[PDB]
Amino acid sequence: GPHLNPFLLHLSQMYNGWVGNMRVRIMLAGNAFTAGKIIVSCIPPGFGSHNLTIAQATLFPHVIADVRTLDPIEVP
Amino acid sequence: SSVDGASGAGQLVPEVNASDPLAMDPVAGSSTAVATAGQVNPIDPWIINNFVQAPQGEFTISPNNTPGDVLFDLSL
Amino acid sequence: SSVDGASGAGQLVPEVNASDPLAMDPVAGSSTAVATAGQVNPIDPWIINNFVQAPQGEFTISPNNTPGDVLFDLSL
Repeated sequence: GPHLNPFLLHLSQMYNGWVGNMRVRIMLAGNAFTAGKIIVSCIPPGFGSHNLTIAQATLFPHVIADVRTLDPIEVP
Repeated sequence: SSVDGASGAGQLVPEVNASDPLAMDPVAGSSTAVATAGQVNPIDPWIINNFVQAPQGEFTISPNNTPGDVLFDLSL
Repeated sequence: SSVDGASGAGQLVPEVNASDPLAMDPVAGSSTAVATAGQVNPIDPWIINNFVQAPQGEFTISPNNTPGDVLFDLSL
């Protein structure tokens, strides 16, 4: 939604509709002396807000990143 | 989907597992039932390649575990 | 001149910084002043490429520092 970006948000108040894709970047700050992974799942609209298991989170189109990653994780 | 920390994992851990092949021949799939099953029901191609967390998806190894302990027992 | 420990740093730390380009167009240099400045004074070519420690050349990060703390503020 436009609300994710203050610029867009400010603009939404001038137009009455929208369509489009955003690009998301997750950036982690870790040493080479750490370990652990994170998982981002893309949940389609019309699903529900019920809580999930990490196992279930895998069932959605996902991205699993290791904490040591230097480069930002981009997810469409 | 899968992002192993290879990039920042240094070279302290092995990436791929080097192991001799399975002492076992390949087994046939549906080809068998085609002639006698009443129907041969195809499944969503999207399920066909997504590695999803199995219901028996978790296990844990600890220094309390002793060799021989079963971590998981999967039946086809 | 610069010798990063890449050779013996193992692969515990990231060599180069992977980052999206600066959201900003390039700016013109002297070309502007040429016509109105009384003189356009060239500088020693040896200074032109030597990365030397700026007078505001040091800063320190510690676990006492909290995000938001300014490490340095350089004005052109």
